[PDB]
Amino acid sequence: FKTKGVLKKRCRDCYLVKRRGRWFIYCKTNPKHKQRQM
Amino acid sequence: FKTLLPVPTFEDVAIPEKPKLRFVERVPLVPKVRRERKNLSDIRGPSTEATEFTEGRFAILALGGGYLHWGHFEMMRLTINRSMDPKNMFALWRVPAPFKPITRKGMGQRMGGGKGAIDHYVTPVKAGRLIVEMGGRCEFKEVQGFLDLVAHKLPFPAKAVSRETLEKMRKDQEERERNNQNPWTFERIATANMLGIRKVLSPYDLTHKGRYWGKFYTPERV
Amino acid sequence: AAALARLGLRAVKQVRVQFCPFEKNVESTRTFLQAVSSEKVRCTNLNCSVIADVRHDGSEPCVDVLFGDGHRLIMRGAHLTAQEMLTAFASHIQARG
Amino acid sequence: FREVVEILDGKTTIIEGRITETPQESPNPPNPTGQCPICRWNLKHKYNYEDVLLLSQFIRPHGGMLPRRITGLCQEEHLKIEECVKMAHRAGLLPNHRPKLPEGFVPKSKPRLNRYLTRWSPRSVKPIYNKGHRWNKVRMPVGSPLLKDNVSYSGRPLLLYH
Amino acid sequence: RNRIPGRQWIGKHRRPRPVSAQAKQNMIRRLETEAENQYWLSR
Amino acid sequence: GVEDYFTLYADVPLNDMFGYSTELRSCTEGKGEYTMEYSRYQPCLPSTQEDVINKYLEATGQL
Amino acid sequence: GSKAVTRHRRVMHFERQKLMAVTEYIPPKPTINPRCLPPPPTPPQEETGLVRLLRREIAAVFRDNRMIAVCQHVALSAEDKLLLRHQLRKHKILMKIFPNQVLKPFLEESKYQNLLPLFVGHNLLLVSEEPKVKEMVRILKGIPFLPLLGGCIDDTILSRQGFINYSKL
Amino acid sequence: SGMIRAIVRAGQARPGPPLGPILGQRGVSINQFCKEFNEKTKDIKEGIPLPTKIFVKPDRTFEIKIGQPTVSYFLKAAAGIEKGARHTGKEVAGLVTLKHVYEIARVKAQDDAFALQDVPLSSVVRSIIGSARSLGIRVVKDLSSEELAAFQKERALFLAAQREADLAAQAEAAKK
Amino acid sequence: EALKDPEVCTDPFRLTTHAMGVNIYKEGQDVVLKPDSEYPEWLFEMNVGPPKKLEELDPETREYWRLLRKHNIWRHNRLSKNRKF
RNA sequence: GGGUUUACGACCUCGAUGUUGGAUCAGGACACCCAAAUGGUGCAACCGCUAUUAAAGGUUCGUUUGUUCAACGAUUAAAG
Ligand SMILES: [Mg+2]
Ligand SMILES: [Mg+2]
Ligand SMILES: [Mg+2]
Ligand SMILES: [Mg+2]
Ligand SMILES: [Mg+2]
Ligand SMILES: [Mg+2]
Ligand SMILES: [Mg+2]
Ligand SMILES: [Mg+2]
Ligand SMILES: [Mg+2]
Ligand SMILES: [Mg+2]
Ligand SMILES: [Mg+2]
Ligand SMILES: [Mg+2]
Ligand SMILES: [Mg+2]
Ligand SMILES: [Zn+2]
Ligand SMILES: [Zn+2]
Repeated sequence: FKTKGVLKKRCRDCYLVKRRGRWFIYCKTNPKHKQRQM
Repeated sequence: FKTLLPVPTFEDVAIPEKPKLRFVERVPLVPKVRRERKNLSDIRGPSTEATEFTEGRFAILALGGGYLHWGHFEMMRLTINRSMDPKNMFALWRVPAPFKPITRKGMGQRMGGGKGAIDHYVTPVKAGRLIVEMGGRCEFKEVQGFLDLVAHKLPFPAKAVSRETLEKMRKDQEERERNNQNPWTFERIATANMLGIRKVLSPYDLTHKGRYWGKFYTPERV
Repeated sequence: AAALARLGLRAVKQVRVQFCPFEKNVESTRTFLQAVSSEKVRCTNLNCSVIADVRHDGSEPCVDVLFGDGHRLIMRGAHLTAQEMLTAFASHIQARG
Repeated sequence: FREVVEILDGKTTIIEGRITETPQESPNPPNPTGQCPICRWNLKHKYNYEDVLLLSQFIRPHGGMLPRRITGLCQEEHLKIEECVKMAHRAGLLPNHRPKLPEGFVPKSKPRLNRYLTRWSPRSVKPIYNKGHRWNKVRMPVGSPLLKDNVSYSGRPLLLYH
Repeated sequence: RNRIPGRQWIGKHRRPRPVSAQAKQNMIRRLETEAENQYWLSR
Repeated sequence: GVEDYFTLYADVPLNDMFGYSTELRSCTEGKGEYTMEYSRYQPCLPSTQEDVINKYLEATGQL
Repeated sequence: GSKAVTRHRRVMHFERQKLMAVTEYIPPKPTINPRCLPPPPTPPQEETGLVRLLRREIAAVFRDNRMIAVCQHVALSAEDKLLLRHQLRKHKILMKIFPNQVLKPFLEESKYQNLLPLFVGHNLLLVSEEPKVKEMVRILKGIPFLPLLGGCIDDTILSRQGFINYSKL
Repeated sequence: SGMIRAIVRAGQARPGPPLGPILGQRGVSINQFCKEFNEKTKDIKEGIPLPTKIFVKPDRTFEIKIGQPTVSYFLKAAAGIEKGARHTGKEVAGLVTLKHVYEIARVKAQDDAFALQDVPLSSVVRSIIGSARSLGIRVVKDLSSEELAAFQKERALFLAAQREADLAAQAEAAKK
Repeated sequence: EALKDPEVCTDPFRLTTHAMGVNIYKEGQDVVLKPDSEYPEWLFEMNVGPPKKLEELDPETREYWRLLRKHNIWRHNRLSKNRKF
């Protein structure tokens, strides 16, 4: 996971979900694309 | 199913020679030997010159005031020259080379003793001024997408606009300032000297109409 | 059709869709028929038999899926959505297959 | 209303669709000229989290929201109704709109805290430990900001943050 | 925890005290009075 | 190559060819083998040139 | 004693803040929200060259040839599609595909309104002069999941059984 | 396994890459495939490339479908130029005629694509013209008595000077 | 592993007389040129130069819409050059 | 965004706010060294690198220098 202030997709498989009061860019193909809005 | 819409074709747009950005000097060929004062009038207030398009179609409009130096010039030059198309796009500067000197002092020096030494040069830019103006046979979405990076990296807030976008935003501003509901406006109050508010206001507020405060420019204030 | 392509439809024997083209509730039926007769479903398994029965006075569309687990899934889809039929068929063949 | 009936008869599954009778709209609307349902029934800026009879017209039996393309509401009122449904569910209204789980209804838990006019989710907010001073105060939000245009018979604005 | 640097209403970082509806209504009333005055002082 | 065994010819500098026997078989699960021989010279890369110059300077003491 | 232009937003005087709050912009809000208001009159659409060409092509098809069969366009591989193209060109019967948005209004305006429930999903119009349905039925029998929906043979709308009877005739 | 596209010479089908590892990963033998290809193309002039499609079944069996030789090769042969032009449109590579284009269309129509597609020879002629203009070869209507050689001498001088300039630029880049 | 060696044996004459690339089998039999008295008119009734333009085609045929669709594809491709995915 | 070094101004004390290092005592903050739960790795395992949450408990013994620092010896789960 990478904590960032501005999230953005890196491939066409990353999906943005609203969880725990924050935004999460989750990617199943490349797990290194996991982003979390701080 | 979807109806085919025609594509915008450009043929009267002649791409001139050397479409990329030129090199600018950190210090001009004739450096100012006499140190000058740091006037803030070159930043305060709206821009008077270079507010319209000359030959290009897109531009980087600065919605604020500040200074631009050789570092920012090199950043913009490299980014534009590496992300532009020299076969279908050309760029041009709207700001001159840095000429205003800035004085600095070394650490450990007490106050006073005289003026500092000329360290670098900057270019004063007011709000409402264009910085880089580009043209060619290209669309607006790609130039906007690739110029938003430069607009963000610029010190003052900036936007990648065009003729149509500037006209649209100016029409929106006029519409808002003419259909505003409250009868009390900053311009009217400052001109009539209502409530003796001239004691708090500035003589430049009579012209700024409460839209320009220092170096910041809020376009949503009528 | 991508769902049935990636679900591994090798474990089915026969799929027949019996319908009447001159009815007023055949949209989902023909959608399901095309989704199960797509090229990807065919390339997933070649031993399966896809049959499309066309009538004129049946007035009752139906889908019969016989697969080698001794199983016969019969879906009388006359008002169900094509997507609902597809997901139900997929869940059933994934649970028993 | 459409229902999916499944029958298990000797390794043979029968899935069928059954259409039942659904109640229709009332015959006389107060403002038949409006295009939106609420905007034509003149309930705009009138409903609230307390009005359960109005919110219960379009919700799935499992508390789910109904799609806009099938409902027909304008976008703003649809968002407002979604907020109101969330607030009612959190407050504890609509008791008959929860999924039946005979295995999970047995292990009772700590009693449900009585709440109302809640904005966020009960399991996604962290408590304020600093709480701020008077000039910089961490205000506690209550109610949805989308309902700030409701008619105020008292005339005072609705405190969206306290 | 939250310390106001310097004095409360002098330094570069002052108090963030906002404007209230009371002050807004007072200023609007004063503006209406001044508009009436500047009208009566026209003819 | 012949069949399931490709023979790759390449030109690798000797200064970087060290420690290759412990990497080739490690990435090929021990089924790979290599043979090399001195072939020619060529101008050195700037990074390695600066590195060997700094090495000579630290060997001779003075920078 | 701060400068006239600074970077820290230059926090204003209290009277200036009150003045700004008073002179804030107020947008015009109408009485009735025009969104769910009864919509304005219709801005009628114009016909384009593409839809005109489509109408002319459909008219020429339905006027010139005799056999107009309607089948369900099955999503098959392009190689098999071209193979079926070749096997149809052997008998000199062609295939066409028209969008529903242009085919439904033409059919409901013309005398072929009895084909509306046939053009719901994917559609394929087999066009033939001097109709010979025997070879068509034979070449469609070789593919199991490609069923003949219906069509008209000299202004005679028939179903699959009607086509089978016409072929056996 | 599936379909594999390849372009190998007539009789020069060696079991090495870039053909070896593909069928090796697929499962089928490489030497057997080379023997089949050589015995099937033994009558073909060794040296010309022709496209082939290898259909590999899950049981490690393979079938071969060979098409007509490469249209680029056909055009290069009809023009008499070994390697096509670099700057297409800016320079002229060869010179062909509509007669040669029609001949190439006639000899290439008997292939899988133009057999599945019931297209007349006009479509194939247009495709050949497109491929020729992509290669950079000009297609004159009917001019072949000596103009071919008149352009050939100039093209030879041009390519000789081009090779000299390429060697000079390479030496300059090596010295800089 | 290269191309065919036989290429323009007698370039000034043989290329003009007939085409040599028509023979694929090892048995060398080149076809005669078959002069204009054999080839039909559609061979010469086609464009052998630069293609036409959308500003030259008439918006009542099909090739006009073909070229318009091609130009729309080109426009979408030019606009999609800032893909961050 | 913080006010941890230097400097900047001299606002509080020059009818006194006694100034560095050590001994004892520690309190608090987390911008976490260990111990705890995890994500990603060009993470194969042991060793590693970064990110998140977490402060109830610890963070050594010696030579030299007055030394804070600094180098070295031996360890620890670590010598913030
Ligand atoms: Mg910026
Ligand atoms: Mg202060
Ligand atoms: Mg203070
Ligand atoms: Mg002052
Ligand atoms: Mg301090
Ligand atoms: Mg200072
Ligand atoms: Mg004091
Ligand atoms: Mg003192
Ligand atoms: Mg005292
Ligand atoms: Mg302590
Ligand atoms: Mg922390
Ligand atoms: Mg740890
Ligand atoms: Mg501690
Ligand atoms: Zn991703
Ligand atoms: Zn509405």
